Amino acid sequence: VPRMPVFHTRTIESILEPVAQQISHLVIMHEEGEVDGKAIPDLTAPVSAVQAAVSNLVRVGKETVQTTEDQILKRDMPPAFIKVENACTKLVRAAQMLQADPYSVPARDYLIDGSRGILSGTSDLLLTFDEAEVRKIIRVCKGILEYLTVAEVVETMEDLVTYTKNLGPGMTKMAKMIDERQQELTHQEHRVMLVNSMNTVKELLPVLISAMKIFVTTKNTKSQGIEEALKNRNFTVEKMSAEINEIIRVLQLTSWDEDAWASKDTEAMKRALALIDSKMNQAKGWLRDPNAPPGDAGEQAIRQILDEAGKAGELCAGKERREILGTCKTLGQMTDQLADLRARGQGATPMAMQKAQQVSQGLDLLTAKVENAARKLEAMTNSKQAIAKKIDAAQNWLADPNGGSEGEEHIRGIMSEARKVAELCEEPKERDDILRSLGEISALTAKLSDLRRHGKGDSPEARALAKQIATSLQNLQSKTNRAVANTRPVKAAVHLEGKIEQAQRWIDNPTVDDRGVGQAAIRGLVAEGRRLANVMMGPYRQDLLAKCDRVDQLAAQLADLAARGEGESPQARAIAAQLQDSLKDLKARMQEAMTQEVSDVFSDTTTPIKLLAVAATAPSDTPNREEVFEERAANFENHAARLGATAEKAAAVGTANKTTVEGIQATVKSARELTPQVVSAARILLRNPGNQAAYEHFETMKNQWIDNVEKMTGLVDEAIDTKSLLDASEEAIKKDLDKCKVAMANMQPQMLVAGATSIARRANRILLVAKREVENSEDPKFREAVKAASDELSKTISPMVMDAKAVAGNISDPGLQKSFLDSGYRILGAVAKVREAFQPQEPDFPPPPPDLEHLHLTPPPPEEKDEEFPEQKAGEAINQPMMMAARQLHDEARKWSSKGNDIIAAAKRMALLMAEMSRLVRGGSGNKRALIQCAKDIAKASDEVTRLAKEVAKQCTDKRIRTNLLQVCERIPTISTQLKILSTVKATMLGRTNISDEESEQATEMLVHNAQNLMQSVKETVREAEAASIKIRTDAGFTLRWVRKTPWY
Repeated sequence: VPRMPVFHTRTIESILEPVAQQISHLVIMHEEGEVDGKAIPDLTAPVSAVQAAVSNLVRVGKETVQTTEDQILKRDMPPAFIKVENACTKLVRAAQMLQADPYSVPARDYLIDGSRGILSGTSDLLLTFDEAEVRKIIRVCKGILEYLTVAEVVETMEDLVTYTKNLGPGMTKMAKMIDERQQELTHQEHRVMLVNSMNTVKELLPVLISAMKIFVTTKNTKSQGIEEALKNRNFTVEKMSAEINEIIRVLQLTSWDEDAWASKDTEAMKRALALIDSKMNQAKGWLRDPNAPPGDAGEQAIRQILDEAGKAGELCAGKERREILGTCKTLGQMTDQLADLRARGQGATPMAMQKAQQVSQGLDLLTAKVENAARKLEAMTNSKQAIAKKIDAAQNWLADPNGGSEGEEHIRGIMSEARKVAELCEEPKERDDILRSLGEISALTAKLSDLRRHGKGDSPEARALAKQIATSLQNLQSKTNRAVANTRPVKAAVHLEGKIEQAQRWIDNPTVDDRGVGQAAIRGLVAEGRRLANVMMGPYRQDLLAKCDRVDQLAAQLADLAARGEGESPQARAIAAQLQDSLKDLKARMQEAMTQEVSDVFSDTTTPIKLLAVAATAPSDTPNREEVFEERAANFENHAARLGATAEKAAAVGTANKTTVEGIQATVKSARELTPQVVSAARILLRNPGNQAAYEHFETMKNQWIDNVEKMTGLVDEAIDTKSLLDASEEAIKKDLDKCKVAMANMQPQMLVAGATSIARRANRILLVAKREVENSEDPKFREAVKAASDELSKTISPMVMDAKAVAGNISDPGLQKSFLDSGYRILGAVAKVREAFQPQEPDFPPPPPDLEHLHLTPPPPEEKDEEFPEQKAGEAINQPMMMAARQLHDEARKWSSKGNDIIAAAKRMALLMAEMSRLVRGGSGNKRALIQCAKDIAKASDEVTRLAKEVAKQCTDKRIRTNLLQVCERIPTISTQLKILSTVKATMLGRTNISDEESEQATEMLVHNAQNLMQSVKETVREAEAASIKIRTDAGFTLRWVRKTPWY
């Protein structure tokens, strides 16, 4: 064994960095001898630099084993002191033997083996320190989980002040321990998970204190809301403990998070199940009354459930999945069959009644098929995570602690999570492997447990079975994680811009055989089609579903066509000009449909919250005390879910990049969980008015909710770009005013307030849209124009409240209609002034000037430069997705010109190097010097990109894209230095000296995932750099040349 060279911290970044530089000298001069110049000079000098850093490190560790009391430190530090102090001598011995004879051939095996021991050994030593460092935090977090468990056990005010007095100092120490950690990590995304997870611990601290204030007031003076009180603390203590466990999950990370996928897709099931339950009332309603009309708020509701369940299914399973989408088409055709015969014939016959009842029977059964899938997918995560937590502590039992009292809870405790994964995982076949591997372990554990109570243990039979278990425990553990992974992961699709490129790769180029899903991007677009169609009406449905159907037709024109081998030929050239321009017009209609969808939905933002306050805030009931409030709270949920839903919609359909889409998501997730807690708070705190908590704690939960909804509208506009947004809101205010202008004499009571309600929150919301762009950009001139038309908006909004509110009790015409329509077009003009603000105020559009070059009667330089790269140069052995990443970078880079833009140059070079490197991973067997220099060129080449990426950002004047550029390129230096070290590790490897086939294949997969992160990260930096060069202000430091490439140049 050898599990991993880890580069995850800053302390560990600067020690492994220089160490690979040391062995680098030793590695190139090694191969040099074999080919022609057998010349291995005084190796004492370079070996003195190595010993320098290695000695400083073993001194700290030897002192640690005599002072820390942790035994895992005791069983893992010696091994770290082992290959390090042994391998350092091995190479030191070649310094002395090659001194006499520089040709010692057996010493060449001594040189490559000791060099692998510098990396193996130094790594292992730095992880043993870091693992204990984390354990300090893990023990403290475990301490938090235990104290929350005793939360509901506390009953009195006196005991609450004591509880706050112990959980307060404890939360403040976990605060500081988390702060030390992120400041030290290397992976920018792990810092984002830690900060976000703690931020939720912080928003949950109010909620905890306010839930214990309700429990005391409810135990001394008990009111109808005793049940709900237990429920408010329960939503806090569960969410709090779920965040603590997540934090502990992040803290033990080396590569990236596979488990992240699991709990995120589990979260997708959650918000899909809530959307479905919100419209199951409209679903049954339509099926009940034989002919309670069509396609209106009825048919649309049932078809919406089948689309939302359709999403669940595609991220569900394999055979189980074929039943979810299988039951969607069976209930899909059946629900529309009742929409054909009952809408046309309109005849409620014995069949139409028994068929519509077989549709609802299935709709609820399909609710149970998605629910059981959500129970499992979540239960598969929870069972896996609790194992990883107990594996390291339970391992301190199998390795000879002759006297394991409660260590019995580790195996058996872990064994429990084993059979859970058996039943929870379908596909009865690997379920059987889980149970047979469980029962053979179960017998082996019974052998030792019997021997423990009788004595023995320190004997040849007791030890052979003690080691036989530990080895078959990791085989049961890998089979357990092969239960969650082998079975049901369909991978990556988050945002549109990436999905467009993901599908553009497999389509425009038969570069097939990497089973991720660009073909599920196609599937992703079909999904974004169905949902956007069912929440809208007639004409739109025809044009939108035209695109969707044509996308499947032209895309399938590849599945069966060029899969056998046709096309770059006229067939592929035909789908490439139509599929490429179809998705262009598909996303265009999707975003134009969303833009209008987000204008009409988020208008109000704030209607429910107030309507809940006049109820319990407003006692002295004349109508039905409850009934009125209870149906008003039903209007708060129904509309809150409508905002929630509308929100991820825009999340998965706009320009939100990799970080904004995941934001909106978690925004809606906390929001949907808090939506019931808002209504639940009103119950207890508005049944009995007058209490102190009645308006205190009710206002506290209200605020915590608006805190998520304020941030909602924020993340939402960072995706559907202002310019377009304003159009949909513009035309929609105009048509909502004209509806009030015609309603002007006839029906007026509240048809005028409704018209005064729209312009109210509509124009006030455009004032928010503007105030954001202003604080989101410098640009002195632009900042003025926008604030200029913003001042003409407010000066119009006020007078429109007065003019139209006096028309309530309507007077003549020369006073009502002419006064509010003179101020009415004052709105359409102040708003049109805001529009001119966003459209380039620099020289207008009269520049058509043709050059009519007439001559009769009787040049350009750039021409020379740009490279290309091979396909099928040398690779028929194993995995070359490294070349697939190299082609992803070049295909984007070549789009632009090279001169006057070293960023573009450096990037093209970075793909060429990555190509060479993809050929040196299988062959080589002597090409070690070349692999070393290859990663030194990409490292220096990435230093160029990062230098100029930092500069471009400094000159751009649009905070959003500025911080998004800096961030996406800020992880380039760390990712490139990680490629230098991981390249020197493979340098010494790919040999014949005790070639561990798993260690050479493991170093390959880390040099591959580390090369994927890099080529994908520079690709992104180029696009974000080009966008940043659009807004460069009058005094701009500098501007690079950005021009596209055709036969022009």
